[PDB]
Amino acid sequence: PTPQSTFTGPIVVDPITRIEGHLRIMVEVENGKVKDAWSSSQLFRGLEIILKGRDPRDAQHFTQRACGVCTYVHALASSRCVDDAVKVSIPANARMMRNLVMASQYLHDHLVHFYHLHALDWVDVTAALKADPNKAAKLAASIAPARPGNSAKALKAVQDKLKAFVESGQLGIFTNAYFLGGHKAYYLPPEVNLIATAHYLEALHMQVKAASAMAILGGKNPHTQFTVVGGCSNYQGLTKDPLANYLALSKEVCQFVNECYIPDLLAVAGFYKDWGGIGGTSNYLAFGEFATDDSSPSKHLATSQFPSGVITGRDLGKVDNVDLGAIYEDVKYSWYAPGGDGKHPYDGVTDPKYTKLDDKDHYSWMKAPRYKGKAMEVGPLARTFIAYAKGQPDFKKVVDMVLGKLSVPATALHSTLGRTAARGIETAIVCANMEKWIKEMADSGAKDNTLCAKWEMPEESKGVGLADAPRGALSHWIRIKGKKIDNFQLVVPATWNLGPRGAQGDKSPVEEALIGTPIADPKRPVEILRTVHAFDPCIACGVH
Amino acid sequence: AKHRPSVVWLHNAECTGCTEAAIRTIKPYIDALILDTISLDYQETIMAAAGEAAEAALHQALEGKDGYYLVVEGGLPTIDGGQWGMVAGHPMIETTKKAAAKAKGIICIGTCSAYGGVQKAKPNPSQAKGVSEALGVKTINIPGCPPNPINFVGAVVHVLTKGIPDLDENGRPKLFYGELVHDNCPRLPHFEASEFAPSFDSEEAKKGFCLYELGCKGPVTYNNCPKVLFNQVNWPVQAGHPCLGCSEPDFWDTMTPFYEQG
Ligand code: SF4
Ligand code: SF4
Ligand code: FCO
Ligand code: F3S
Ligand SMILES: [O-][O-]
Ligand SMILES: [Fe+2]
Ligand SMILES: [Mg+2]
Ligand SMILES: [Mg+2]
Ligand code: NI
Repeated sequence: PTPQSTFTGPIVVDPITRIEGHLRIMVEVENGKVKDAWSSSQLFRGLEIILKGRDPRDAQHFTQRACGVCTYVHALASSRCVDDAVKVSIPANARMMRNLVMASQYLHDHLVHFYHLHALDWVDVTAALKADPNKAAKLAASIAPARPGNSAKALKAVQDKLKAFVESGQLGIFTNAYFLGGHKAYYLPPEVNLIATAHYLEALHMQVKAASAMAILGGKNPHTQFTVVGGCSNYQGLTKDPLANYLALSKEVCQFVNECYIPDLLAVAGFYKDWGGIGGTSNYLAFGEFATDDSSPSKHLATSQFPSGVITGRDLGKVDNVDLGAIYEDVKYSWYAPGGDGKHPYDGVTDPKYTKLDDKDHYSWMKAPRYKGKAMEVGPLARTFIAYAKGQPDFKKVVDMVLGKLSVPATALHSTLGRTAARGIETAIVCANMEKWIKEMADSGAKDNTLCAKWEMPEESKGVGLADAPRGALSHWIRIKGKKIDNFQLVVPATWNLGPRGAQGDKSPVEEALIGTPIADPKRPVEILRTVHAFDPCIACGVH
Repeated sequence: AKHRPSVVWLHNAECTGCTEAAIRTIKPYIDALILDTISLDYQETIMAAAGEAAEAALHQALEGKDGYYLVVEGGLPTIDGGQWGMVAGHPMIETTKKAAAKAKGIICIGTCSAYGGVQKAKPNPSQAKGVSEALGVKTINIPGCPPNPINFVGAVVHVLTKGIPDLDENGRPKLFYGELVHDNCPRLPHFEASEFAPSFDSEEAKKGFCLYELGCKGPVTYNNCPKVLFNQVNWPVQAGHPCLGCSEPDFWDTMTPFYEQG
């Protein structure tokens, strides 16, 4: 069965590495299982405060620096938010360009997360040295598509590289890894460790290509610079040769997704099938992404090709519409002044007030977003369940492929394994849609290169920008007064998933998901990492 | 087994865009860099160890017999004894001060570590400062939000193989920051002819006219963007958008409003 110690007592993991930003996780363990948890975000910057009084046109440039991992997405949400506030409908070409840059970001972000952030929780890199490269090549032929990168010679070259590195005595990023010397919670055969490690190295190169693709439309990566109120600035991005290069690079990236990412994900999932029984939550939310109509927040919600919705208590038979009026944020268990509970983002308040480390009454810089009083998990798994429940044909097909490959029911996806699988599932789907989306904008751009609409700054208004970023439902909310920012509030996927308890004392999704976590070795609590990383945490996003 | 110079990389008040930028290097790629050239001994974004095991790895590096170079990403939040930014239960300012004391050199990657960056923008609720100000020591600054990996990796390699590069008044290597964005801009002929786009929807904008009237800060920004490009493909002005002046100290406050020159 699943390795589990008899450990009873506290475990603190700070820093949580292989995430963006600064997270401290505290748990109480009893007989080798987590019985209580706290998600404590450890940095505050205060972008909402900084924005007050500024030019609404400036917002997107400040908010994009909420995070450089999910670069672009905040510029997009801010741009959508100001477009809404000034009541401008962006030209079709701008919708297409903005949505393709989001798609390119999914591809880059998800590849890097699986390999460079998450894989080390499941893959013992040093055990790869024990593998026979010939047996590894044979195994690779049996879990993944044929490719020269998986040949015995290629895998041997990787092993030889890793061997020289380890034997140097300078382990670098692998220093003190939880897998050193072996670990009961690490299940993979050496051959699979070697295959995954080879791909990990390949993925470091392939992510450069995914970023290049993104920058053809985005201007640069990280931190794109092509969005403006009313649309986009990048006329060259509508033209033939840039788009052919965009297509070519995207195809290389997608070949890697299909040749390496999904196959490695599925192999990991098969070996760690027990993780389908760990780390589940019950409620899911998405604002949707990849809309055919982004003229308004209402139209975004309704026409998102990755649909919006709300699932409650795992009931896939009842996907509700998103009520943007029902979102609010509590600060009862957060490092903010008293009086700030129950605030809809249009009425948001950001009044920082620190107490002390591990104050169980105030233990995080994140606010606690709630939906009609319920915590909501956001991100690939939420999108995946919502799309699946709605019978979105691409999600139905791919989810069923995964379920049939692993021989597990869809209910097994309410887990850390499912959360991890969903991320791959949607990456395959974005990939399958790239060519169609590119052709649509190429044809549209060739006929008429309108890219930015005229608009007028109102004296007083409000607006909201929605996006489903790689990590989930993102919203930016502005109040304009005297043509300046009177209030600007970010409610971010990380805030939904990793914030602290709400005003009712109710655990956030990551805190709930951590309950029941087995701990095989309290000294090296990789299981905590497996679940936390599966949520793809971004603390700079979460706190801003 | 040739010894590789130890590099300790700290993350303070940052967005991780500078880490992301660094791994876009292609000369060499990041794997070749950390396998062959440096020993990257602490790096929160990608390191295997977490929690106490990670903290121990940091202290091991800091105590390494051969010494180490320090890379700092992010500004330092100093309000309330530095407690608004913490790692492992220690204020970021405390850990950075400790790491810097014995560093062979300090490279600040990004405008945040160099100059204070986005969190230092008015009204600076965390009382964030740049590293040089917070520590009272000279730093090699690789600013931009984020900097080009060409500039960061080139600096690191220069430092390990040649010495400290010549720096300008703001601590930036002249190799990469010696020229104005504007002096190398393909739209310069339009600027000279007073051919400016009045809006992003205008025919002037479609025709690639100069973006100065739309707030371009190229004329006052030191960086190599139009010469080297980003991601081997593009840069902001090529994508039709004005330069924000993101490699300039305190640009959040000196270069705003971004879409004006006022
Ligand atoms: S300089 Fe810019 S990209 Fe780098 S950490 Fe600071 S905000 Fe992020
Ligand atoms: S677009 Fe900017 S950098 Fe280029 S010529 Fe005009 S002002 Fe100078
Ligand atoms: N994806 C992403 Fe970043 C987070 N959490 C945002 O928005
Ligand atoms: S905004 Fe920054 S990246 Fe270059 S073009 Fe201007 S200095
Ligand atoms: O990363 O958000
Ligand atoms: Fe917020
Ligand atoms: Mg819009
Ligand atoms: Mg060790
Ligand atoms: Ni982020």
